[PDB]
Amino acid sequence: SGEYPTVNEIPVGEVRLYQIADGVWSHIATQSFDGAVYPSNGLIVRDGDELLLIDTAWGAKNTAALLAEIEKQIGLPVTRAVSTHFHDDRVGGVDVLRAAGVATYASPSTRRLAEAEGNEIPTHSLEGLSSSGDAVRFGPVELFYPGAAHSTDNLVVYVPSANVLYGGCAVHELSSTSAGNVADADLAEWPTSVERIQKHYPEAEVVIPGHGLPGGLDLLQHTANVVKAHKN
Ligand SMILES: C[C@@H](OCc1ccc(CN)cc1)c1cccc2c(-c3ccc(CS(C)(=O)=O)c(Cl)c3)c(C(=O)O)[nH]c12
Ligand SMILES: [Zn+2]
Ligand SMILES: [Zn+2]
Repeated sequence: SGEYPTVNEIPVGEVRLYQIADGVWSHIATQSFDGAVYPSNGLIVRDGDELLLIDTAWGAKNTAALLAEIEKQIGLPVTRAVSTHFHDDRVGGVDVLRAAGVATYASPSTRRLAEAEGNEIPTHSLEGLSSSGDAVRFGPVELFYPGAAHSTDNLVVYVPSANVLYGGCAVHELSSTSAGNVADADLAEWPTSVERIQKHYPEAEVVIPGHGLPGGLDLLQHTANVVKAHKN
């Protein structure tokens, strides 16, 4: 009823949308992994009379439910999707998207990692993102590679029309007490990658983490703090 949704509002298999700004929504879904339930976020950005999707809803059935929720709430076709790293909360559901007419994209690094790990593989490679600090335009967003953080391939997304920074899993919510699932992370480089984000997007008004509640720019410093303390 208006607050940002959590798993207590989200049974696994259902998807909620949250209006972030004009033409910008997040999507929220829940999934089970290793016997615990987690929320995760993605982004939807209006692209004229089409929509750009950032990240799947963490699984095939969740992603089908996402498409249905978008049709119900927005009613514009999703034509393209970008996955911001290779984990299942970002690419699980790419096969559903591809069978629903959505062109799927990721960096070559993400595509290689997804293939090697047995995850679903976006169709199209996003060049121009292989060096930290690189940025490219993709419809109504800018894609930015900050360096290794949560994963070596993690991308962040900026919506310039709304000053919305979608950090993905390189950015944690303010309530977080540890750095999440760090299996594929680089804890030593992560603060430097966050500093790159802070320098590149000083005018961000909303910052959206890969999991949990949006806030402001403080999410970036908080992330650096929790990662430095985790490394210790
Ligand atoms: C999809 C998968 O990604 C990793 C993965 C690890 C190993 C393997 C098998 N090699 C596959 C995938 C995944 C699976 C399960 C959980 C996560 C989390 C996660 C996010 C937040 C918190 C709360 S907090 C900041 O700690 O307060 C916690 Cl506990 C965990 C994150 C995240 O941090 O982005 N990702 C998760
Ligand atoms: Zn991840
Ligand atoms: Zn994640």
